[PDB]
Amino acid sequence: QVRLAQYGGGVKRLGATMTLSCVASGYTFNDYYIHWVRQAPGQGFELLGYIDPANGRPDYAGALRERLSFYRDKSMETLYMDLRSLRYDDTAMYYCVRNVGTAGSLLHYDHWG
Amino acid sequence: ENLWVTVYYGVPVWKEAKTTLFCASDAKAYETHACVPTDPNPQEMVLKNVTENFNMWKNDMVDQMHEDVISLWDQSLKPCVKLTPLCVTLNCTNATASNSSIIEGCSFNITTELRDKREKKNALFYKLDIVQLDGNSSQYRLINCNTSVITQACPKVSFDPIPIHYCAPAGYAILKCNNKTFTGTGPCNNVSTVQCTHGIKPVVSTQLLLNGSLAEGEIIIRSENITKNVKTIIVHLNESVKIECTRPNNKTRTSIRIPGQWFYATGQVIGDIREAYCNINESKWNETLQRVSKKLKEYFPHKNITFQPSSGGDLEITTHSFNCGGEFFYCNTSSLFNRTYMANNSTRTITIHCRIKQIINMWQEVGRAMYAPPIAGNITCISNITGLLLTRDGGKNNTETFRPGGGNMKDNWRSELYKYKVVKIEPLGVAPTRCKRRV
Amino acid sequence: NCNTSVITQACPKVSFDPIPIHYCAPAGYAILKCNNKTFTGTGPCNNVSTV
Amino acid sequence: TASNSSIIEGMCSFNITTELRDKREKKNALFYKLDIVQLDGNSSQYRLI
Amino acid sequence: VFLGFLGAAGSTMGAASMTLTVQARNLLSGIKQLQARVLAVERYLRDQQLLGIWGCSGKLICCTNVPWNSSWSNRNLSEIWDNMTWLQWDKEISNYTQIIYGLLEESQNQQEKNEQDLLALD
Amino acid sequence: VFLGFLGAAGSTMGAASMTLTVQARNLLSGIKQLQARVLAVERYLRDQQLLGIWGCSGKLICCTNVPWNSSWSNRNLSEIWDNMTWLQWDKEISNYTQIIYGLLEESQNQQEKNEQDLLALD
Amino acid sequence: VFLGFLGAAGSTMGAASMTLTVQARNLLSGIKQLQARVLAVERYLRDQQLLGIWGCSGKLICCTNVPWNSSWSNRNLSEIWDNMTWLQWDKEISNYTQIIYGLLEESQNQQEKNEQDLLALD
Ligand SMILES: *[C@@H]1O[C@H](CO)[C@@H](O[C@@H]2O[C@H](CO)[C@@H](O[C@@H]3O[C@H](CO[C@H]4O[C@H](CO[C@H]5O[C@H](CO)[C@@H](O)[C@H](O)[C@@H]5O)[C@@H](O)[C@H](O)[C@@H]4O)[C@@H](O)[C@H](O[C@H]4O[C@H](CO)[C@@H](O)[C@H](O)[C@@H]4O)[C@@H]3O)[C@H](O)[C@H]2NC(C)=O)[C@H](O)[C@H]1NC(C)=O
Ligand SMILES: *[C@@H]1O[C@H](CO)[C@@H](O[C@@H]2O[C@H](CO)[C@@H](O[C@@H]3O[C@H](CO[C@H]4O[C@H](CO[C@H]5O[C@H](CO)[C@@H](O)[C@H](O)[C@@H]5O)[C@@H](O)[C@H](O)[C@@H]4O)[C@@H](O)[C@H](O[C@H]4O[C@H](CO)[C@@H](O)[C@H](O)[C@@H]4O)[C@@H]3O)[C@H](O)[C@H]2NC(C)=O)[C@H](O)[C@H]1NC(C)=O
Ligand SMILES: *[C@@H]1O[C@H](CO)[C@@H](O[C@@H]2O[C@H](CO)[C@@H](O[C@@H]3O[C@H](CO)[C@@H](O[C@@H]4O[C@H](CO)[C@@H](O)[C@H](O)[C@H]4NC(C)=O)[C@H](O)[C@@H]3O)[C@H](O)[C@H]2NC(C)=O)[C@H](O)[C@H]1NC(C)=O
Ligand SMILES: *[C@@H]1O[C@H](CO)[C@@H](O[C@@H]2O[C@H](CO)[C@@H](O[C@@H]3O[C@H](CO)[C@@H](O)[C@H](O)[C@@H]3O)[C@H](O)[C@H]2NC(C)=O)[C@H](O)[C@H]1NC(C)=O
Ligand SMILES: *[C@@H]1O[C@H](CO)[C@@H](O[C@@H]2O[C@H](CO)[C@@H](O[C@@H]3O[C@H](CO)[C@@H](O)[C@H](O)[C@@H]3O)[C@H](O)[C@H]2NC(C)=O)[C@H](O)[C@H]1NC(C)=O
Ligand SMILES: *[C@@H]1O[C@H](CO)[C@@H](O[C@@H]2O[C@H](CO)[C@@H](O)[C@H](O)[C@H]2NC(C)=O)[C@H](O)[C@H]1NC(C)=O
Ligand SMILES: *[C@@H]1O[C@H](CO)[C@@H](O[C@@H]2O[C@H](CO)[C@@H](O)[C@H](O)[C@H]2NC(C)=O)[C@H](O)[C@H]1NC(C)=O
Ligand SMILES: *[C@@H]1O[C@H](CO)[C@@H](O[C@@H]2O[C@H](CO)[C@@H](O)[C@H](O)[C@H]2NC(C)=O)[C@H](O)[C@H]1NC(C)=O
Ligand SMILES: *[C@@H]1O[C@H](CO)[C@@H](O)[C@H](O)[C@H]1NC(C)=O
Ligand SMILES: *[C@@H]1O[C@H](CO)[C@@H](O)[C@H](O)[C@H]1NC(C)=O
Ligand SMILES: *[C@@H]1O[C@H](CO)[C@@H](O)[C@H](O)[C@H]1NC(C)=O
Ligand SMILES: *[C@@H]1O[C@H](CO)[C@@H](O)[C@H](O)[C@H]1NC(C)=O
Repeated sequence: QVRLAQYGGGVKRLGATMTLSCVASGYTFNDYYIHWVRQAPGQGFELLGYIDPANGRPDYAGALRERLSFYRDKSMETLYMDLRSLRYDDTAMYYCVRNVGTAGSLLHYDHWG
Repeated sequence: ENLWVTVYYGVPVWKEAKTTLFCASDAKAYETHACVPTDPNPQEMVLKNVTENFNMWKNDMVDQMHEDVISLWDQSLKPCVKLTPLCVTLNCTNATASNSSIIEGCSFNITTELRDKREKKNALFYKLDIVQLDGNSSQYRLINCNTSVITQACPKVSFDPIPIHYCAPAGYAILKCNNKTFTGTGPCNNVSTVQCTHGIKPVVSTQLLLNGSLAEGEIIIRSENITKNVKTIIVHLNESVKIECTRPNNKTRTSIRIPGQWFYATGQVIGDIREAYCNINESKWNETLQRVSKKLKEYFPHKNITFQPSSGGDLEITTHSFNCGGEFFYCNTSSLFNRTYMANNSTRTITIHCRIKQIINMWQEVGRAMYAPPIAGNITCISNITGLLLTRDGGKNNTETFRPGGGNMKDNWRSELYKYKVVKIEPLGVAPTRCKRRV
Repeated sequence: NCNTSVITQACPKVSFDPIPIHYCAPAGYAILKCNNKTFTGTGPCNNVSTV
Repeated sequence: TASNSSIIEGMCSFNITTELRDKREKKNALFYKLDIVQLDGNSSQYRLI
Repeated sequence: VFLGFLGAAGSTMGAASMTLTVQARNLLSGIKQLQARVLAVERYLRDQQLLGIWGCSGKLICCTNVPWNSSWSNRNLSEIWDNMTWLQWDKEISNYTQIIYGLLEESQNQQEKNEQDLLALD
Repeated sequence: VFLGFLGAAGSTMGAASMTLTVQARNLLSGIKQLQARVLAVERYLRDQQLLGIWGCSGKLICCTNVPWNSSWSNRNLSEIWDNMTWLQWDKEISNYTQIIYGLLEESQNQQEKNEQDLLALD
Repeated sequence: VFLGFLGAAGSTMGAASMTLTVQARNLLSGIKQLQARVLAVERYLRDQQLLGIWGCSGKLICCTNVPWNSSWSNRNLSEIWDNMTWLQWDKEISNYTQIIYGLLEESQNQQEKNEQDLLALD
C-alpha cells in the first residue's frame, strides 16, 4: 500500500546545489519519521539525517550538519533535502526510508523508497 | 482432607485494562470543559503492602485526554463564523504607522449585507498571517486559505486552562503512586486509589510546559528507555521559575459585517510601537539549568552536556509558543538555552523578544485553521514554568547536545497524567475450605 | 430579517399543527394530579390522583 | 481531438473559480455523453445531467 | 458511600474477607459517556447471574458441594491462607478458573434435581 | 460460552430440564446498536424479578403452593411429559399464562405474611 | 399490569403492606429518551443490591437481627401501625436510615461469617 516515490537525480555539476524530493502516499503522514540514507559505490550504507514530518524538526549527521538541509510540505505530503557544495565523493544513491516510531522511541526502518 | 471448592465475592483483586473516563469539574464557567452537572470530592487511601507496576509511556488515558481536548475544541469552533469570503486578493502597501515593517498590514473587497453590492474595507494583519502572491509584490493573500477554511473563534467563548478531574466509571479504579523518586516505569511500593484525578489544566505550550505541578524531591528527568534513540525527554522542575509577558500596545477592535455574523479585525494600534517581550529571573534560570545539567549527566556519565537552541521546523517548535488571554505568542528562546557545562535572589533579569500572530493552525494537525480575534488594549501575563521538553541530538560522538522541542501536544499531557493508572476489579475468586451443603 | 438572520421556508407538506400529546413518566416516577374544582394552580390539594 | 469522439464526446471547457474567489480559469476535461445533456438552442452548449 | 474499598488489598485472604461488603457496593451513580453506566451494569449482572447459577445466591461467602481436586493448584494454602494476599493466589489459580465453573454448574443442577425429586413424593 | 443453545429444543419436557442452564446463561457481551444491550438487560431483569415475586427466587426449577386447576387445558400431560411437546405445550397453555401469575403472586404474599406473623411471636 | 399502583398510599402502615407486590412490578417497558429507560434499571438494581447486602434477599418483607437501637425515633408506632400513613412515618424516620444501614450490613457480615465457621467444622 504505502509507496515512497522519489524524483531528481541524474548528473549534478561539481560545486552546484542539488535537491531531491519524496512523496508519501498510503499512510498517515504525521505518524512516521522519514530518514535519508545514501550508499556511495564501494561503501556500506550510512545515515545522513531524519526529518519529523508533522512539526518539521530535522536532525543531521555530525560530519554533514553545515551542508544538509531538510524541509517538507504537509499539504502535498512532500519532503525535500538540499546538499550544498557537492564534492566528488557525494556520488551515491540516496534512499528515503520510513521509520516505525513508537510512542517514545524510534526503531527499525520498514518501507524503503 | 475435606477441602472443598468455595467462592468469594467482593474480593480485592484486579487486572489492568482500558475504559472510558468521565469529565468532572467544579461549577461550570463561561456559561477547556464541557460536562455538567457534577460535584467531585475524592478520598485517597494508601494500599498498605501493595506493590504495583506502572508505565507512563504505555497507558491509554493520555490518548483519551488528547481526543477529548480535540473534540471539545471542535465543538467550540462548530457554531462560530467561517471566514471564507475574506479569501479575495488583498492589495497592500501599509505605510501608515511609524513601524510599517513590523506588521506590514491591507485593503480588500467584501460582499456587504446586500448580495449585489460589494464594499471596500481595510484592516491590520501581521505578515506571519499573510503570504505574498506571485508577480507584483503588492498583491497578498491569507496564509491558509489555499489549504483550508478559517473559522474565527467565538469571542464570548474564551476557553482557558480550567482544571479537569477525570473520574473512573463503576467497576474500575484509578490507581496512583507517590513514590518520591518514581521515573515513570517500574514498580511503585507506595500505591493509592481515588475516584477522580486532581485538577489537570489543559495547557498548550511548546519547548516547556507551564502552570504545571512540581515534583517532591529534586528535578526529575523522565525518558523512554527502550533505546537511547529517544523522541522526547521530559524534565519536571521541583522549583517554579516565574515568567512574565506583556503586549504593551493598545489595539483597537473593529467589526466587519458578513447575515448577522461579524468578523473582528484589528482596526488600529494605539500607542507607540513596542515589540512584545517577556522576562525571566536570570539567577534562577542559571541555577535551574546548572541543577538540570548535574542531574542529567548521571544518565550520560562520560560526556559533556551542551544546551543549544532548536533547529528548523515551524514557529510552533523553533520558538516557545503559548497563549495568554485571547492572544498567541511565539518568543525567541535562543538566549535562554545557549549554555555549556564541563564534564569533569532575583538579582538580574533576562529579556526575550516575542512575536504574535492571529491565524493559528490547529496545533496537532494541518488543514483546519483558527483565527484569533484581536484583544483590545494592552496585555500582561504571569505564569509558573514547571518543566522542560528536551530532545537530544544523536551521532555527536562524545559531546551530548540537548535542544528544545516538543511540537507534539501529547507530551504535555503525558507529564500531568503521569501518576495515574486504571484497572478492572475482578471481585469474584475461588479458594479451598471445609464445607457441606445439605441434600 | 435578512440583515439579522437566515430565512428557512417551511416545508409545504410537513404541516406541524396542534396535534395532542401525552407526557408519560418513566418507570420509577409517577405523575400526580389534582382535580379540586376550585384549585388556582397552587396550594395543597386534598383530592389527589395519579396517572 | 481524438480518433473517436462519438464514444465519449466530452473532450468540454468551463470557467471555474479557483483558490481566490475573485479569478476564473478555463479548465477542460473528458466526459462521457451519458453524463452530459444538451442545452436548448445552440447544440454546442451542454450541462451536467 | 465510598470508603476504604481496596484498602484491604495486600492483606491476607482471611482478613480481607471482612471488608467484602464495602467492595461489593460499587454500583454508584464529549458528553456521550452514558455507555460506561451500561457497561458497569452489564458486568455486575454477569457476576450476579454467574453466582446464581452455582447455588451461591446473594450471600458474599459460600462453599459449594464440589470437592477440591489435584491437577488444580496443589498449594498448602491452609497455613499460607494468612500469609499471601489475594493477588498472588488469584494469579496461581487463574490457570483453572475457566474449568471449575462447569463442575459447579452441574453440581447445582444435581442438587436442585435431587431436591425436586424428593419433593415429588407428595 | 455458547454451546448446545436450544440443542434439546423440541425434546421431552423430562430431558430438556437438564440443559436449562445453557438457556439461562445467555447474557453475553450504523454504529449505534448499543440499544440492543439495554433491551437484553431489560428482558433478563424482567424475568428475574418476575421469578422473585412468586417466591421462586433464583433456582431455575421450582414448584409453588397454588394447586393445578384442571380447567387449565385439562391435559393428561403426565403421559406426554416424556414425549416432545415443548412448543406444543407452550401453545396449549398460552391461553392461561396471563391468569396464573396473579394467583402465584397472592400465594407468595400470603406465605410471606404468615411467616412474618409466625416470627412476630418473639 | 399497572393498576392500583399507589392506591394504598395514605392508608395505614398495616394495610399498605398487602399491596406491596403491586408497587414492586414497576419496571415496565426529541427521540433520545433511552436514558430514561436506563435510569429505572439503575435505581431498581441499586435497591435490589442494597436489600441483598442486609440479608433481606428477594422477599418484600423481612426483619433483621439488629434491635431497635437507643436514640433514633422514640416516637411510638406500635399503637399507630394501624393508623397514620407511610409518608408521615418516612419523614420522622428519615433522620437515621443512613445510620441504620451500616448496622444492618455489619450484622449480616457477622451472620455470614458465623455460618461459614459453623460449616467449617466439616
Ligand atoms: C498553499 O500555499 C503553500 C505556500 O505557498 C504552497 O506551498 C508551496 O508548494 C510549492 C510546490 O509544492 C513549493 O515549491 C517547491 O519548492 C521546492 C524548494 O523549496 C522552496 O523553498 C525553499 C525555502 O527553504 C528555506 O529553508 C530551508 C531550511 O528550512 C533551506 O534548506 C532553504 O535553502 C531555504 O533557506 C527555497 O530555498 C527554494 O528555492 C524554493 O523556493 C522546489 O524544489 C520545488 O521545485 C520542483 O517542483 C516544481 C513544481 O512544483 C518544478 O517546477 C521544479 O522544476 C522542481 O521540480 C517547488 O518549487 C513551495 O516551497 C511551497 N511553499 C512553501 C512555503 O514551502 C501550497 O502548495 C499551496 N497549496 C496547498 C494545497 O497547500
Ligand atoms: C437590521 O435591520 C434593522 C432594521 O433597519 C436595523 O435596526 C435599526 O438599527 C439602527 C441602529 O442600531 C436604529 O437606529 C437608531 O435609532 C435611534 C432612535 O430610534 C429610531 O426609531 C424610532 C422609532 O420609534 C417609534 O416608536 C416609538 C414608540 O415605540 C416612538 O416613541 C417613536 O417616536 C417612533 O414612533 C424613531 O422615533 C427615531 O426617530 C429613530 O428613527 C436613533 O436615536 C439612533 O441615532 C443614531 O445617531 C445618533 C446621532 O444622531 C447617535 O448618537 C446614535 O448613537 C445613533 O448612532 C439610530 O438612528 C434603528 O432604529 C433600527 N431600526 C428599527 C426599526 O428599530 C438593524 O441595525 C440591522 N442590523 C442588524 C444586525 O439587526
Ligand atoms: C496560569 O496561566 C494563566 C494565564 O496563562 C494565569 O492566569 C491569568 O491571570 C491574568 C491576570 O494576572 C488574567 O487576566 C484577566 O482575566 C480576566 C478574566 O475575567 C479578564 O477579565 C475579563 O474576562 C473576560 C472573559 O471571562 C473577557 O471577555 C474580558 O475581555 C476581560 N476583561 C474585562 C475588562 O472584562 C481580565 O481582563 C484579564 O485579562 C487571566 O484571565 C488569567 N488566565 C486564566 C486562564 O485564568 C495564571 O496566573 C497562571 N497560573 C498561576 C498559578 O499563576
Ligand atoms: C532568534 O534570535 C537569534 C538572534 O538572537 C537569531 O539568530 C540570527 O538569525 C539571523 C537570521 O537572519 C542570522 O543572520 C543571517 O545569517 C546568515 C548566515 O547564517 C546570513 O547568510 C544572513 O545574511 C543573515 O545575516 C544571524 O546570524 C543569527 N545569529 C545568531 C547568533 O544565531 C535566530 O534566527 C532567531 N530565531 C527565530 C526563530 O526567530
Ligand atoms: C552562544 O554563545 C556563544 C558563546 O558566547 C556565542 O559565541 C559567539 O559567536 C560569535 C559569532 O556568532 C563570535 O563573534 C565574534 O565576532 C567578532 C566581530 O565580528 C569577531 O572578530 C570574532 O572573531 C568572533 O567571530 C563571538 O566571539 C562568540 N563569543 C564567544 C564568547 O565565543 C554564540 O554567538 C551564541 N549564540 C547565540 C545564538 O546566542
Ligand atoms: C474592489 O473592486 C473594485 C471594482 O471591481 C476594484 O476597482 C478597480 O477599478 C479600476 C477602474 O479602472 C480597475 O482598473 C481595477 O482593475 C479595479 N481593481 C481590480 C482589483 O480589479 C477595486 O480595485 C477592488 N479593490 C480591492 C482591494 O480588491
Ligand atoms: C548567568 O550565567 C551566564 C553564563 O555563565 C553569565 O554570563 C557570563 O557572565 C560572566 C561574568 O559574570 C561573563 O564574563 C561572561 O561573558 C558571561 N557569558 C558567558 C557565556 O559566560 C551571567 O552573568 C549569569 N548571571 C547571573 C545573574 O548569575
Ligand atoms: C469564460 O469567461 C470568459 C470571459 O467572460 C468568456 O469569454 C467570452 O468573451 C467574448 C469576448 O467578446 C464574449 O463575446 C463571449 O460572450 C464570452 N463568453 C461567454 C460564455 O460569455 C468565455 O466564453 C467563458 N468560457 C466559458 C467556458 O464559460
Ligand atoms: C521509591 O522506589 C525506589 C525503587 O527502587 C525505592 O528504592 C525507594 O525506596 C522508594 N521510595 C519510597 C519513599 O517509597
Ligand atoms: C507514600 O508513603 C508515605 C509514607 O510512607 C505516605 O504518607 C503516603 O500516603 C504514601 N502514598 C502512597 C500513594 O502510597
Ligand atoms: C379545594 O381546596 C380548598 C382548599 O382550601 C378546600 O377548601 C376545598 O374544600 C377543596 N374542594 C374540593 C372539592 O376538594
Ligand atoms: C375529586 O373528588 C371527587 C369527589 O370526592 C372524586 O369523584 C374525584 O375522583 C376526585 N379527584 C381526585 C383527583 O382526587
